[PDB]
Amino acid sequence: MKHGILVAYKPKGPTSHDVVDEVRKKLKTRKVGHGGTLDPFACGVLIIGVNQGTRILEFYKDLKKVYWVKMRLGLITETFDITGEVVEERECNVTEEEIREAIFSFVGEYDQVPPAYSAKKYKGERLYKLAREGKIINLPPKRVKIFKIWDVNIEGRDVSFRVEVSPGTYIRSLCMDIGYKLGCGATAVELVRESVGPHTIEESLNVFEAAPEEIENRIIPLEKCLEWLPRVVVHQESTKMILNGSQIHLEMLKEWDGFKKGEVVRVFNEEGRLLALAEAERNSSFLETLRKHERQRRVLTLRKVFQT
Ligand SMILES: [Mg+2]
Repeated sequence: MKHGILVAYKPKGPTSHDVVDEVRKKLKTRKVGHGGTLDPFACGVLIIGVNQGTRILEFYKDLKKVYWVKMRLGLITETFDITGEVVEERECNVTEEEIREAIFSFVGEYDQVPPAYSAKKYKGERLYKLAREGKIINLPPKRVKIFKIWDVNIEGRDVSFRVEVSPGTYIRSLCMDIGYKLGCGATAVELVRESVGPHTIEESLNVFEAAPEEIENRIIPLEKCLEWLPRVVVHQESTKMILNGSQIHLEMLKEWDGFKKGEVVRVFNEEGRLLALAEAERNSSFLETLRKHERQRRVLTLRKVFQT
């Protein structure tokens, strides 16, 4: 039984659940999951958890995401994307300097709301305006972070660029907001998630067109997951008691990696096996002080044990 993370590529068309169903179908395993959905009209990286590997999906959903988008100026649909019913089409005639100025104006954080806008009375603009101001109660705004925007390319009414954003941010919403800044609305016509954390689309695999062996042989084992995050290794001998309960104490450790208090670290054994994930009860620099003193207290508190 393999345990790990699978870097899948979702083609434009199918839903994220469809991808999980395909993987589930070919692997014939016991557990398959996903983290951080991708709209049907978009394509790109979709993290897939397999068996015990699903237990660490939350960490992947926290990673940053990088998208490459293409929006049409002067077009407004119901869903804010081409697959949406055209509800309005204004006229745009702004300069490339006005566009760029608007685009790069969103770098930072701004509280956005889900894509609404209807063609009905008291539901088009005005509603969008109020929601945005945090005045509508059924549409609470969310605080998002637009880390950086680059590779902007203005070709007529259509413009494209790349953005590194925090999870939970709607790319469709970002376009529309930019579209209103210019004063003529905008709609997403193309969307590709190029990366999630260090996992890239070039690295991804199309499970739909992949043979079972391919998919299986392509999972990243737990030992290789969560590459970032400090790693501490405990003497082999402590493998069993850790796999059961048992917190980790000073004398049980063999190799640090440097960590702060509340930080989370990966617990390996001498054989290279990932035993668990734990939270640091102490600093790290303070360990030398716990030693030098016959004091051997708890140093790491068990968070997730991988009883594989
Ligand atoms: Mg689901």
